Amino acid sequence: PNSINLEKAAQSIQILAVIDTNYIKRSHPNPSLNAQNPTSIPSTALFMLNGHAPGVSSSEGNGNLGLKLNVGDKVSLMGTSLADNSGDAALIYHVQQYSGAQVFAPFTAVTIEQQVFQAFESVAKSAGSEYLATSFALYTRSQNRKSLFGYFFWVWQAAAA
Amino acid sequence: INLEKAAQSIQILAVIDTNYIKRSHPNPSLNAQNPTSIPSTALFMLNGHAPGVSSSEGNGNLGLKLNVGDKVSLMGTSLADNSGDAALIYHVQQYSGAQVFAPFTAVTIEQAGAASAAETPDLIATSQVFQAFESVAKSAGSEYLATSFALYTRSQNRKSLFGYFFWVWQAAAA
Amino acid sequence: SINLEKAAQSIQILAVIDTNYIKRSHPNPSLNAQNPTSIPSTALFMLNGHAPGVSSSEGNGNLGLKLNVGDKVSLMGTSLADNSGDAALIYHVQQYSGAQVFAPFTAVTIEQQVFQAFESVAKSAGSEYLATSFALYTRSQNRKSLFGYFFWVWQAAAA
Amino acid sequence: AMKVDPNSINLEKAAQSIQILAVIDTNYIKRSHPNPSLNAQNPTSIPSTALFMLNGHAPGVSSSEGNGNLGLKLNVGDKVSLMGTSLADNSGDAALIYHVQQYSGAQVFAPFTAVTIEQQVFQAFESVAKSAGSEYLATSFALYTRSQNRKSLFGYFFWVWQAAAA
Amino acid sequence: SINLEKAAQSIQILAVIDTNYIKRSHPNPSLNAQNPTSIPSTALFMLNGHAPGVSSSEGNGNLGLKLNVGDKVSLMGTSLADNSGDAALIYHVQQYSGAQVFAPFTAVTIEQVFQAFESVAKSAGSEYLATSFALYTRSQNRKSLFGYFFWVWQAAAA
Amino acid sequence: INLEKAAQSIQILAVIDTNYIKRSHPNPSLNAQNPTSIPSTALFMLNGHAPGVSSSEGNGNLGLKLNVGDKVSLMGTSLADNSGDAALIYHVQQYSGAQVFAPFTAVTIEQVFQAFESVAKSAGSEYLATSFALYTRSQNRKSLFGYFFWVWQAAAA
Repeated sequence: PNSINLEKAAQSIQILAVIDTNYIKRSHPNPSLNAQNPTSIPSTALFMLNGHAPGVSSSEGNGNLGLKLNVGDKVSLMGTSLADNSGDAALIYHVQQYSGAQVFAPFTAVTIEQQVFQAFESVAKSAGSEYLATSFALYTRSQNRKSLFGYFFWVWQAAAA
Repeated sequence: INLEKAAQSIQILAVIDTNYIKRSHPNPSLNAQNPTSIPSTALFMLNGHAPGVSSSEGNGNLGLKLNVGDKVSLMGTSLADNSGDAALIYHVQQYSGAQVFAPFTAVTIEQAGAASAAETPDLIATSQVFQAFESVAKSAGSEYLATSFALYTRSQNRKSLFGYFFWVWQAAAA
Repeated sequence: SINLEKAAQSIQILAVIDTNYIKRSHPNPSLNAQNPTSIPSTALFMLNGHAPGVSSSEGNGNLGLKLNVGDKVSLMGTSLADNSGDAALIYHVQQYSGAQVFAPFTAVTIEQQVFQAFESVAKSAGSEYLATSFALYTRSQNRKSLFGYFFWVWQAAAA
Repeated sequence: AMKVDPNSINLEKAAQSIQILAVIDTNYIKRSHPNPSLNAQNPTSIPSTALFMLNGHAPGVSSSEGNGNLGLKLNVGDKVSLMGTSLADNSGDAALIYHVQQYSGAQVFAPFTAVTIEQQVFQAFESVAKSAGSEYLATSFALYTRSQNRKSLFGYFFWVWQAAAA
Repeated sequence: SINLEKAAQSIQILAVIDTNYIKRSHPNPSLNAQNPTSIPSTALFMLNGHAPGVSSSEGNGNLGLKLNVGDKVSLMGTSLADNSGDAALIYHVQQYSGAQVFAPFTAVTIEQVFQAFESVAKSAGSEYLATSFALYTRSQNRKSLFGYFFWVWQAAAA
Repeated sequence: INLEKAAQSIQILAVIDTNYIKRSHPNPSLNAQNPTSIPSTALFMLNGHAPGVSSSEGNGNLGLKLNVGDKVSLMGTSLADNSGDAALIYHVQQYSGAQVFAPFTAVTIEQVFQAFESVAKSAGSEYLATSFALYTRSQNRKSLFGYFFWVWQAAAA
């Protein structure tokens, strides 16, 4: 009973934010064109997903995520549209603390080329609850050419133990 | 990056299945200082959306998560919107946990007069005084709140006390 | 042979509308009641009382109501602040898709302050999507003003 | 007291184009299905818990958002367009759909058509909900791994999801 | 020409009944097994194992099972303390509303003695099923009838 | 004003999909001191309703929120109620977070069952690991398939 050992390792968790760009376009017709002042959108406009691991849980689907993980766990966030950034493109450019404890280290952008991808990576360094704000640019495409629609952010919630 | 974080004002509605209560609690307390416990299964709680605010929409427990600073305003009604049986909140208090919310304040709201005829479909039938219970999140952590309400039944164009009841719900602030 | 005593249920349905969300996302809506503005089910919440053989996705704007053939329903609508500031008032319910599970809805007035409910009975088996139209008023200086006319589409099935 | 005619409330119902994204937890599949099929006409079954499905909102459209089974409810006349990706958006491992077919129930959907979308090349699998009823669909996909930047086929898999139209 | 090798699935379903909630909310229940007292689906949870083309609302007392025509089901019931204290024992399953998706159920005895209620989805459509059970309380190393109850749950086959 | 708040006794049932485990983890630990990790996806956790208690009913992770002072009693079983294959909990211990719960005690209930009981004695959030043995029904005998653990989440206020 005091001889049961449990292998306990740091997890590496992939998170994908899936954004309903059509919905956003419809509900925010005149958004910010300043990336330093992004337009707040509600969490109803997107979906967040993550892979399972021991000690990790979430409200899968919810744009809020409600992630609970272990101190020590690494996270990697990417964003895309419902058509996987094939038409409109939703492209995250920053992740920052919004409320609560500094659970996560400052996020680092990492590029992955081949199509260029970008993930935003951190580690749960402290126990607590934290709300994160993630900013993204939304582009449309017309003559097979991207054009900026606006800059937006949403807030999501995480906790580590 | 400027996010312009500001204190939100969240409206919360508790919708109580009064028929269910009356069937499951046929002999409840008639002393308002000693309300009858009901499960959160007997009601539903809803709240409006805001950045950094989430909940278990529909569940009587709510599971509200919001920002220190956010204001909340709580009202209660029945599944028939207090048109027959009425469920009327008279108190909110801390049940467990940190005092995340300030003690609540009852505020009286007078319903507006009607819109002009040009603005009202004839298809609509439309005096009420309402009460809401306001607070603000002021400390980080987790709190369980007890909300006590009077259940009145409609007898013949007249209300009669059925009983006093309370449920517990859960909230947290960051 | 066991006797369950199945009989018709009477289900109360409450639609709770996030009027502040609507006003923000549909700033120039329809002012024609014969032509309401579509809103997504994310902008409201639907609730119903429990009963034998009735289920739903409680709190979802779509409801996904599953009930018995023979069951009565009574629908009402209000805002998150219980129509005390902004007000959301149902004025019509109609078939949008699917089978004619429900009889045509009929408005009922309920006296003292004045309320209205929209009632029907599930007379056939199958799946039906229903559109509910409502007027949204804002309140300014103890007076109401029309903001716009909207509709949402919800889903129901009877067995 | 403005007259509203209850018999001409017009909702302007139109067919919706629903975009659906399947997000596959490829790391889970590799661990839990270490000996998959390498024959694409005989893909290996995976549980709907291995993946998430998401769809855009529209009137009369609903789903269990996030769930791999979807439980999609839509209008007869609507068009679905399905794409597939991993949790890392196919940047490392990649999950690529190659077929969608009827698995059980009514023929709600016409046979799906693969459509190319260009200016990376992207493919979506599209169909119109042509009849009322309930159908379960099987979607087959290839999972390719990258180890040390070497891309190879890991296996062919399929999951089943559910949809209904009225 | 893709072969899915579709096969009939055998789904295990477990109904877990919150017997304390029931006892406190139904002080005078039916004592006649032919007239069981209806309980709300909020009073229990239903669980099932996963399989291709099988889904449910996992944990909800109504279940919302969607399965394939040809799939078999086996239902068992137990309390939150696995029938070690209060016991919930199913004794019948029957059609409440809807189509005859499932054949009449067969009680099967398993050996320390359990009973399962088995059937097969023989027809496409939507069915509501009523499951009746006996709730017994544990007194002093002794079990006594508290009452007879049923709940209604929902299933569909395609 | 007076709510007569009472300490609650919460029964928790873990229902393990033994067929899923067998398929997913064909070569598990045969050493009970060193159980094999499984995803909370392979099981379901449920608990009784009570004031101040909530959970994500069904999820293998539970996400239980209860009150300091509340007792928990945990039992485990298969989707066939341990009538064929059997899943039998033999240990519960802290995995992560605050020590919200006292050490768990096994209690025998008399055909013979075992429960694992604790009380929430401090406020905070704790992850717990629960270990169990999975046995398969040979004919009318039991054979050991493997030892496993899953991780679930609880919080007290």
